[PDB]
Amino acid sequence: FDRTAKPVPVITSEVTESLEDMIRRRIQDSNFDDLQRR
Amino acid sequence: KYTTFQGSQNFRLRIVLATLSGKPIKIEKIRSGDLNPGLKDYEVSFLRLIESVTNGSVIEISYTGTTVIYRPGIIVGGASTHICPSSKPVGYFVEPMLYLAPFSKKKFSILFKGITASHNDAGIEAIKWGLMPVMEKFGVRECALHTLKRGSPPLGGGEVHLVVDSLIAQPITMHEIDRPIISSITGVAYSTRVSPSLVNRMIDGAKKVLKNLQCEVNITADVWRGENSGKSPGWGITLVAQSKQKGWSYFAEDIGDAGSIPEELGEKVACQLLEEISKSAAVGRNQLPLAIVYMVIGKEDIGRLRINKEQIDERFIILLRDIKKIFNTEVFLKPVDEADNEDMIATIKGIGFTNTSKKI
Amino acid sequence: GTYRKRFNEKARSGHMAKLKELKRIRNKQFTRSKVSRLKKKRLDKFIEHQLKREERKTIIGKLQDYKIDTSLLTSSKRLGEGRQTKKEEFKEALSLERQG
Amino acid sequence: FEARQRIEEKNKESSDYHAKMAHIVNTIN
Amino acid sequence: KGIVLEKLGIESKQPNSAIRKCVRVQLIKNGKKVTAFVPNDGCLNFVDENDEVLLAGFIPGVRFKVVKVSGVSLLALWKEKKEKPR
Amino acid sequence: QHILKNPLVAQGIVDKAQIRPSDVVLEVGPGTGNLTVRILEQAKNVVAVEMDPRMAAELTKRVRGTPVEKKLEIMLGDFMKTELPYFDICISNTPYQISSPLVFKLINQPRPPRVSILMFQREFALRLLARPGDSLYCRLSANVQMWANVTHIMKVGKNNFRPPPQVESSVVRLEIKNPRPQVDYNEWDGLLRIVFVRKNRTISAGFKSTTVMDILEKNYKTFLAMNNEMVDDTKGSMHDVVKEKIDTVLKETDLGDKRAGKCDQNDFLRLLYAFHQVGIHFS
Amino acid sequence: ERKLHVPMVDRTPEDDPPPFIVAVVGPPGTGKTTLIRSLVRRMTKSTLNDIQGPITVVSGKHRRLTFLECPADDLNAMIDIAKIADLVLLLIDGNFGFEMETMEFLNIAQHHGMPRVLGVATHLDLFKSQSTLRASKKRLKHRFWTEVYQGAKLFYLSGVINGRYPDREILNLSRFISVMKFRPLKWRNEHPYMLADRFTDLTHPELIETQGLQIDRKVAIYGYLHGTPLPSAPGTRVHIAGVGDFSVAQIEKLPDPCPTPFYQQKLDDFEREKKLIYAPMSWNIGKLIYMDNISPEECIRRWRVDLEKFVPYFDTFEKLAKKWKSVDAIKERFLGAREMNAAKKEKLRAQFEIEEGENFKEYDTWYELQKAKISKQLEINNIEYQEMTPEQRQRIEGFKAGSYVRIVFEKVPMEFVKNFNPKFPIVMGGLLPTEIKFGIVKARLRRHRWHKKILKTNDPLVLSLGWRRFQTLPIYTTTDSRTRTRMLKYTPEHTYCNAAFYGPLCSPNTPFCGVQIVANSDTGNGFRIAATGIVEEIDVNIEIVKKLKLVGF
RNA sequence: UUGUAAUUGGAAUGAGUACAAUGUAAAUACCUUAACGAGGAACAAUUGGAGGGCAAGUCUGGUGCCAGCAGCCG
RNA sequence: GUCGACGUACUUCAUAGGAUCA
Ligand SMILES: Nc1nc2c(ncn2[C@@H]2O[C@H](COP(=O)(O)OP(=O)(O)OP(=O)(O)O)[C@@H](O)[C@H]2O)c(=O)[nH]1
Ligand SMILES: [Mg+2]
Ligand SMILES: [Mg+2]
Repeated sequence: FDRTAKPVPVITSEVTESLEDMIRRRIQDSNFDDLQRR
Repeated sequence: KYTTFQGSQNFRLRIVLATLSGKPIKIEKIRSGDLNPGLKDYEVSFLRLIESVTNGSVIEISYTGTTVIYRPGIIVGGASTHICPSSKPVGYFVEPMLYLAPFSKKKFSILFKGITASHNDAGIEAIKWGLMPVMEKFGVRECALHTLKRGSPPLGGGEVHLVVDSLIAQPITMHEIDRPIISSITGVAYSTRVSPSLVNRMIDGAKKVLKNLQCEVNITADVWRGENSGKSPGWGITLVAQSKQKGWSYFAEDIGDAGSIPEELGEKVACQLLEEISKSAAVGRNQLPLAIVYMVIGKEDIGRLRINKEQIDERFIILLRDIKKIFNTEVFLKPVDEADNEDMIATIKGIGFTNTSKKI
Repeated sequence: GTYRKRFNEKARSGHMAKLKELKRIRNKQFTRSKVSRLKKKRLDKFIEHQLKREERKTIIGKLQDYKIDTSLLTSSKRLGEGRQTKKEEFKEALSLERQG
Repeated sequence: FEARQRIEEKNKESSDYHAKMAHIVNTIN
Repeated sequence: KGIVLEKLGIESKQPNSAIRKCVRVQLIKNGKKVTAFVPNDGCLNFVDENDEVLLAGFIPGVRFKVVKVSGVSLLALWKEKKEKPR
Repeated sequence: QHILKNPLVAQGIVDKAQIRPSDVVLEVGPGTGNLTVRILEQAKNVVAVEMDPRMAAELTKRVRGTPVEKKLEIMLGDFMKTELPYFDICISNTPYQISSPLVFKLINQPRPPRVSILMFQREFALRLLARPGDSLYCRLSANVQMWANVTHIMKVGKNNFRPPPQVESSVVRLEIKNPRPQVDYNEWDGLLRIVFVRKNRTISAGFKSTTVMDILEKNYKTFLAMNNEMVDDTKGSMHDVVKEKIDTVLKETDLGDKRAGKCDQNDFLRLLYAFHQVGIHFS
Repeated sequence: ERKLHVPMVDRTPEDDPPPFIVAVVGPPGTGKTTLIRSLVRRMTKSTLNDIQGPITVVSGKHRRLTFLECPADDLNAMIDIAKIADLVLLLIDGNFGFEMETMEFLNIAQHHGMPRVLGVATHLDLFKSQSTLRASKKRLKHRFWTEVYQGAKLFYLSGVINGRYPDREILNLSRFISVMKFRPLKWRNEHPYMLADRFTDLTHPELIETQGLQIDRKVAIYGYLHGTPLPSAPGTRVHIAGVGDFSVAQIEKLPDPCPTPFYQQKLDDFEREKKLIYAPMSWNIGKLIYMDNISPEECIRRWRVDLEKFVPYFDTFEKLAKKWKSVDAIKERFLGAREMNAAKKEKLRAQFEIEEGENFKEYDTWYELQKAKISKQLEINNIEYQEMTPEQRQRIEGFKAGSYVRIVFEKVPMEFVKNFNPKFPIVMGGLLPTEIKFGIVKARLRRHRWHKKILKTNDPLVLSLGWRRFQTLPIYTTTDSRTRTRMLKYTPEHTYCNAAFYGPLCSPNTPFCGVQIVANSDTGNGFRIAATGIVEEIDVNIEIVKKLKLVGF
């Protein structure tokens, strides 16, 4: 049977691993896209 | 009903030849008298590999494991991953896949994991610079063996990706009735989890033996370190003598054990390379079985290959008998007209084999 | 039309003979495959190159027979200058004194 | 679970087809 | 004359597309490979790999159209007035 | 600055480099990194020399979080000034201003690369590729051909570069010769310099210059000094003997009346050997 | 341009080719038999009162013909003659005109590889007006041209006198056959086949009585081989059309029973150095390698371990090191890298040939280049076969075409021996490995244009793949814009549709035809060729799917 | 007062068949002509081009119900 | 050898201007 909409994503261990590796990579070089005072 | 064989001798060849021919076979009395009878762990793994790349095949292993019934199906190929047991290296499993890959419905894309070198089986370089070059001569235009990670014994940990993009109806008819002229000597001296000095010393040793020759010598130094270097220290050398005129290559390989002098290994492989050349006419002994099998499965024409008498050994005779048992083909040998050497021409009529699995 | 290619020249050899004779009389005033030609050209070039290589090897050997260092010799880069400063004169004097 | 597998599966089929169309059209012209 | 190597647009999803009507043909006279049109996908069924095809002048870049296959006119086949001899 | 945008030529350059999977590649003038990513795809590891820190940072950002990230290494500095690591292949799209030094540096590396794919402007590449007797045959051609072999890969036009430059470009292959031929670089270059001041004149006329006579006489005196033979050192002591020596060698070699632009490698080697025989050392 | 074609290989032997099979096919009562008798008389000057089964006759100095009268009322025969006949003499009743059987055979021949076709119109003496006779000839000829080709030769026979046709036309027909040449067809040049000339049961009658007639029999079949050479070793799988698949128990060659005059002259020529009709139904290492009794180690020592160990056996390192202290004895293999100048030049010329000879080493057209490569390989085959001895040659290539052979089959059904009619031909065909396998066949199929009714899914259909005829249940499908394989209820009226069925596998590109009715009782008046197609793929499984809709409110 | 007829009435005729005669060296054919020869006049004119419309059908894309491709397949 | 020059055969980029109306 065809599906009409995207399924709700599941947070499996691999997804969490990839996300935390992403965060560690970003923070290693201090690559933060944060608001800067004008 | 079944063509019956005896013993574990030529286990891979008999299974492969059955698959190409489509003829069901039975292999019985496999290590009956041994304390541990039946198939080894790696033998079963090879059968698992055969099942992955084919569809419709039926394999029965007897309760005691000393008899195998193999009813081959069509070769289909595809993408798959195979874990090679530590008992055998990847080369043990890659070598038979070369025979079946070019005649498959879909491209072979197999990732072999395990030990990447051994003292008795084909190394990574032996396939890359020693066997696929023979395949290219037979019409397999594009084929590659990528070395993602090296794994030396005993812990291994290596990874190699076999891709055979060429799909062909059958090998081209071979016509090689001369002794190729060797133009240059190349080679690869690799090491893992060790200092670079070993690879340099191995290259030093090989250069000492080969210096008197009259062709250029250039041996690559491929020192692997880090995450891709595997789990155990290891180092080996592969020397290839290349004949650029017709694209023929003769190779000798070996690896070093702990405590062995790197220079001695380099000298030994260099000496072995010269021994292979003196014994070879058109192809080396280790490349000979692949050449003969490909000739057998060519178009229904007479292919000629020059072979030195030194190549006609016990291994050659048993190979021909297995081919005759499965294919009913007979290799006709005639002496060459020349007198300087005692070479002979092996004339093989192809069986008219064709790759019917491929879709049009 | 006189000397055009014929379908079977061998079958009319005598005819061909006449043509040759005619040419020899007509063009007497002047006389008084791709692969094959290219192969001859490359063979000639190859033999010439190999002879040049052997000559070069012999000359380089004889050069090793006659070899020295080049630190003290004045480079030919000085050909354009034609006049030297007192710094250069002092440097030359010091170098010559070191030579003795 | 099956819904996620189908969408992931259909994604690869579409991506390969679009890439495999692109190669063919490039060759012809 | 030419030899049909492969039908490039056999797999294209949109029916009767311009791509679907192209066939990759090898010119027998010189061996150069060229692309040729077929009148419609219905005719594309008749054309298969390794038949001799007679090409004539006509997706830009395709300058040839098939007029005969195996010595029989495609229009004759398309109109169900002849059978392709094999 | 001029930046290439044609992908076909970049693919061709990387392919014709013929990078073995066990090759370490020196990539000069990284720029954005269109070549660098592909070189990383098929190389053991890449060492890059970048002058602009901003461009190096952008390249690092591009390669971050990719399987080839550990392979890349970036050196910051001026390529000529830096002391470089061992590399098997050179692939450069560096600014043409350092074209000539680069080449010779590659020639004089302790272990020269087996192959290099270099882009130059059309005139410079043609002068590199020039053969004896050609119009553009020059000192560069003779010197490089003695130390290497240069072949033409492709012609890169103006339209490929944005903004368009005023000069057309070409990719050539440089293959340093191993083993290095055994001739002193200084003496080879000195002879060529003396003879190539005007390449379409007679070589004798090349040696007629008074400053050339002065240099050769000083060299002769120094040579006599090194051999422990006593030499007067006056300005015009040895002018007449050196003139006679030059005349005799030029006559016997039969090269006095041959234009430098029409003389090949062996002719200059013969002249060098003759001058060494009679006792004149150039550099 | 019209000279250019697809390069192919012709497997006809260079020496002693087999006779050409001439099938006289036509509706009942058209004059097939009287044609054969008239033709045979012209070439051999003797009249055959009765003809049954194949008849081999000498037609020239070095040419022979095998005449076979196809049973007019059988469709199964018409299929298998069509797969082997080199020439087809198509009989048409001029007064009546075309009939369905004539059209049915042509369509079978067109789909299975069109052979040479000669139209022969008879009964023209029945016409009463010369004008209407010419009109019928013109209409008959043009209709015939559409099927076969434009300008096809069509012979006209007026009346039968003494059971023979007029002499003049038979002379014209006889010459036309003589100068004829035959195309290379893909199927016939890839498989070995043979039309049985005579049939013999070798079963010992004692076994017939002790066990009874029901016992399976051993049979010997004699005839000329055609197509590719048949392997000499027994155990080859062959399919006898209308019987089943058997294995060659024994095979052995016999003297040619109808030698051509050129062959007898040549044979008698050898005798110096030291019949026109045949209608029966009417220590050398090479040897040591193939002595299995002698162990391989025993063999090696007489004229002077396993492939698991890829690395070849080598001598000890110290012994090798001493052996290779000097590089001599292999200097020949490696490149070299006032009178002596010539010696240098000869060396350099040799070096040049090795380095660049391959690059440099013409035919006008690419077609001629391919035909050059094919002809060169056939030349190399002939040279080698001449070199090997006759016993060795038969061992290597097998029994080449033209050989008169005896083939013995075991476990043959008794019904074949009992219900044996010499009129029906017995066609044996070799089978390639793929023919043995059974599985799902994916094909492109379309309803035949002249067939009245469309075909239905899971509706029995008699398919003719290769040498074999069999009934299956196909499922007609569609691509759904190359997304899924959707079951169709019926074939499209006027276009192709993918079809899947279970049966013996065969190589792709193999054309086939399908029929629904083969019995004469159910023939009726409509066209019996129901489907045509080409097999696209062979597989063990298929994923046909059908639309199922759920209905609610 | 326009269009459509597997509606309908009885008159005309040759394509074809054919006594015959003419034709021709003998024939075929033409020109003549007894007797047959018409409603689907099935005694069944062709070759190209343009434009539609239809579905509980199929594919692709997305500022919802739409658009494109197309549709012998429901 | 993705070599140079020439010969031959093709591809491609440069089209809008005036007047009225909103
Ligand atoms: N008048 C006339 N009779 C013919 C002609 N050809 C055949 N016949 C007759 O047709 C009858 C059958 O001839 P056959 O030779 O038996 O034809 P067939 O092919 O053998 O027929 P079957 O064996 O029954 O299948 C014979 O009586 C012949 O005289 C012809 O041109 N004219
Ligand atoms: Mg009959
Ligand atoms: Mg008329």
